[PDB]
Amino acid sequence: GDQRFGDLVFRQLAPNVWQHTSYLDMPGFGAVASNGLIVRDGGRVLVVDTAWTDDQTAQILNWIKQEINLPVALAVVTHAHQDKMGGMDALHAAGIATYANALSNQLAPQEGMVAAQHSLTFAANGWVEPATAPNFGPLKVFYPGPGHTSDNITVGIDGTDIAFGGCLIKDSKAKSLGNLGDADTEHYAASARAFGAAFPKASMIVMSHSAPDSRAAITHTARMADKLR
Ligand SMILES: C[C@@H](O)[C@@H](C(=O)O)[C@H]1C[C@H](SCCNC=N)C(C(=O)O)=N1
Ligand SMILES: [Zn+2]
Ligand SMILES: [Zn+2]
Repeated sequence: GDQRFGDLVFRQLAPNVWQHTSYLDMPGFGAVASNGLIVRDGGRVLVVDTAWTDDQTAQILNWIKQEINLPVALAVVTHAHQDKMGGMDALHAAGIATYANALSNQLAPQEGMVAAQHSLTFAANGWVEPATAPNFGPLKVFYPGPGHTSDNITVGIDGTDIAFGGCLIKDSKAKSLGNLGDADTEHYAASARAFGAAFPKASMIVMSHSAPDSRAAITHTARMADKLR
């Protein structure tokens, strides 16, 4: 049930939730997929993560216009890497309010990214401070601790079986944890398990670079990270 729209792919995961997928050719290595989410919440649409580029992210907004036909109220991006924040200009051009971890926004210029318009901050237990995430509807944002990057955050979709681990979680068939260039290998395992504990009701785990998996993806990722300590 994958729908193609331009160079992007869209898959419905639940009555009010879709996965968006965009690709970037990396020289010598080929096209890399990156996933994010689109959530219908009453009379508005919420987006998790941009596509790799501005042009691709504009196509997400175009797809939303056609298939859902409701205004995009806000977007949350899960850390300061190109696959998650590469298309920020397309959102700001459309007047969509954007949110990121304060640390992601602090890092964005160093990473060549455009910072989100707004900053999220987090309690010592990892849950977002409600004052920084107003009107997020079903999006429950959790900072699990450093892992894939120092700033990585995760999102559960309230009222569904779905939680989004971003680039922190790999699927149960994954060989490696991928890019460890920016990673915290000491705390990764604990951060992956913290994401699992934060969303115990989630049975469908969506991640950046694999099709949705079961909760086994969290545990398998944690046990791979265990060996990096
Ligand atoms: C380019 C960056 O956005 C990078 C990142 O988020 O750090 C992307 C691409 C690699 S894909 C490598 C996975 N390899 C699997 N065989 C990756 C990942 O492994 O999570 N994320
Ligand atoms: Zn990343
Ligand atoms: Zn990634």
